[PDB]
Amino acid sequence: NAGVTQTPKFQVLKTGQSMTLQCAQDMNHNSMYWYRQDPGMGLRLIYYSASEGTTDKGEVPNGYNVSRLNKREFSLRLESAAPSQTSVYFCASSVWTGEGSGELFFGEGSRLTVLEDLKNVFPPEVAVFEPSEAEISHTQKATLVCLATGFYPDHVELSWWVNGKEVHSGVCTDPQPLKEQPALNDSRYALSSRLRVSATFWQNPRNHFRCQVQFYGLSENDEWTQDRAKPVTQIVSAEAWGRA
Amino acid sequence: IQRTPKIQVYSRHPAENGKSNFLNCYVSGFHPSDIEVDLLKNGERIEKVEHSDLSFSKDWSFYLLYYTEFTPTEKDEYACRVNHVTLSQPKIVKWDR
Amino acid sequence: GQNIDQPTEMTATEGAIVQINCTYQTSGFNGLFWYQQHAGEAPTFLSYNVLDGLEEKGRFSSFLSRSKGYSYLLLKELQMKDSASYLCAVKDSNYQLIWGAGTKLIIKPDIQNPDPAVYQLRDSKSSDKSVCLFTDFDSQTNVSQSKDSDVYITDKCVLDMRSMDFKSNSAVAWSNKSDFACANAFNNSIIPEDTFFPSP
Amino acid sequence: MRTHSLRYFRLGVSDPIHGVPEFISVGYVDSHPITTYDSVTRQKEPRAPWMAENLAPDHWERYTQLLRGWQQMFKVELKRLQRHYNHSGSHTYQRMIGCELLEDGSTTGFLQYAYDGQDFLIFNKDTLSWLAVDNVAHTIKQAWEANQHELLYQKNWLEEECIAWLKRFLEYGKDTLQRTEPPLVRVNALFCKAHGFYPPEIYMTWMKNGEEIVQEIDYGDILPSGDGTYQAWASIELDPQSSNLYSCHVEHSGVHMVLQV
Ligand SMILES: *Cc1cccc(C(=O)O)c1O
Repeated sequence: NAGVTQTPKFQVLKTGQSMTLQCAQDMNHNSMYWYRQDPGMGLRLIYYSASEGTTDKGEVPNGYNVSRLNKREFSLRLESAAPSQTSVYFCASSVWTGEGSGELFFGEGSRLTVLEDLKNVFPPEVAVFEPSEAEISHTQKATLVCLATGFYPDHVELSWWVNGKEVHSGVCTDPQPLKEQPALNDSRYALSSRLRVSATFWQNPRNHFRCQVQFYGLSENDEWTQDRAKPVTQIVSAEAWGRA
Repeated sequence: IQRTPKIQVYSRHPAENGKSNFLNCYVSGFHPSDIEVDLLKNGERIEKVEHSDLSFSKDWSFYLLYYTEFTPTEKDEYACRVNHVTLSQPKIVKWDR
Repeated sequence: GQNIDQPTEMTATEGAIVQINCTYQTSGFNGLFWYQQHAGEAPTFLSYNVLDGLEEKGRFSSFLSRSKGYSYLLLKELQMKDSASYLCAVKDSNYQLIWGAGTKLIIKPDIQNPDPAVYQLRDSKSSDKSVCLFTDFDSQTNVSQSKDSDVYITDKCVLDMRSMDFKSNSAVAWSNKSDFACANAFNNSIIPEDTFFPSP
Repeated sequence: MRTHSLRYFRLGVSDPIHGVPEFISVGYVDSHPITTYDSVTRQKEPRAPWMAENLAPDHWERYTQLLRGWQQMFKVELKRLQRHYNHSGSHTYQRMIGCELLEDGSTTGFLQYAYDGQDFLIFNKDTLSWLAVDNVAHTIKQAWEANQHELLYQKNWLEEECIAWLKRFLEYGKDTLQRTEPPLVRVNALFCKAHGFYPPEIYMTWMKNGEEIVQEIDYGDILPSGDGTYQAWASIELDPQSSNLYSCHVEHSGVHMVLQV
């Protein structure tokens, strides 16, 4: 009962590299679709599959292919990735197609970034900044800030962990990253998040706070030739303890 | 409920001996759709015989036109032979002029 | 068909009502869909119209006029969780979907007791950055981008302390320059006159 | 214009004889086939040259995909019907959808299904409901009526889309569809015979002494002659014990004809 499952969530590619996105649906649907979503325009269909055993081009098939492997699976292939294929890809399915009022069911999306060279790829630096004493005395609340900075591409997941458990209450993370150098096309990114708690919670010396950032970057097979460390997929974090 | 074919045999134009024409066999009203149709000349099967694609009626039955070019004479006898699941033996309808 | 149009962005206040418009010009019409898509998430089906009129579903209604080639999505009693993009899509004569570019809906929280202040956060021993938090301002306040290439300012973000049924706006500014002070971090913004700046 | 219609048919067969397609779909404008698809070709193709000449390859490519999908759906529905009827052997499933644009400008729309060539489900686009003829159909009725949007969708298709398609195809085929070939009529029991006419709609009858005698008249079928035109006849038996004036009356495309015998 998982609905539409597509992988991977994130992928960085070098121009010319090949890539397959997977999609499966467990809803016994007959129709499946691959879309790309880009800023400033509506979803564009790449290829679709009206039924098991047939597929056809959508609006933007060039650079792609598909395989309806079986009733459940519809894979999308980028044989030779190009920078223009930097996009967010969505798998979707419907019970039938061209049949009445049936809606689409979407996968979680796959963010692809295609680069001429991987020299631009950096993990974030992650730092945590403890609450202002002035805030604490003025409001009886305490805001921690986490900064994730210098990363590229924008393939990150930031979370807060309190006493070893992820939390969402009291958390606000920027919905979009800041370009550290707005006028550059390849600018590295920054992301801020806050976690606000009661002063009494902050003032318990055994409460533990961690900001964690999952970065999606290179894998073993990606070639690395720079002097700096290979920017592999990795978790970068920083922490703070409460203080009395 | 299976419906037996109505079978009608007729020339395209009013027949005149020695004048080229078309012999038609219109088979209609039948269900289900599988059916076999031959045109006969003097009791034997004509080989160059055309037919329209299976056609659909609003009452869910089917129809077909079978035809062949022919020059009628006074001696030659023509017919349509049809078999269908509703028919025990093939049904022959002769061309009546 | 050939095109579909909807506003790029709309901003309304918590508790209020908003109407998101969608117009379309198509070769034929087989239905109009609205989808919701939270930032970084999958679109999800919201509504379908195909004959003329208004249809209600909870706090959302959707309207269609086929002759005007027009639909709206009506959201009542706005909550913060309604912040999302809303996508309009029309099925044409050949049952192909044509997708609008989407409307980003931004919701201003209702800030009960505004207490605007700029605080300096504690330095981290692992970072050369100084960090300033502009917080607790009312939602009419807009946070401007930095005018200094070595100062970074993020936009306002609404956090919900649910346990206390308490929401608040904040923006973050940081820099590693000697120049940088919280007293001047947000100088390029129009901030409330009564903004609290505690002494350093 | 005269009355015109657009109709699309589907046929599914559950256990077909070797080589014979399990699925066939044909569209018509009036009596003219315009499109065809089946499970053997797996291609949707024009059946009239005025369809081929006005619809680009991308039209046929797209409807080829759709029909491949609709083929599969028809198989699934038939399988469910034959399961619930508890029937063995080969059975048939049929759909007909269509609309008419009447001479006076009014429209009709219809959608129905059949199992083994008998009415199964009939759509009412005004009350937005399905008429079920038995309890297998009744089960499907409940499922199909469960989402109102489905019903609304077909109403819209039938009343707007179908009529729009019909008007488009009428213009494409106007040299064929809107022409008139008047009948040649002769008398030859008295037989009145007409041939060479188009459209196929014709009304022939016999009157005796200026009065019509409907149930003493034998009405022949309107039949294709094979060259695009049609033929038909009507007969009546002679009373040899009384003198009577017999006349054949023929109406065709706004023209009346009388042949006095
Ligand atoms: C090709 C076509 C167009 C519209 C509708 C149908 C149908 O079968 O209902 C078909 O076949």
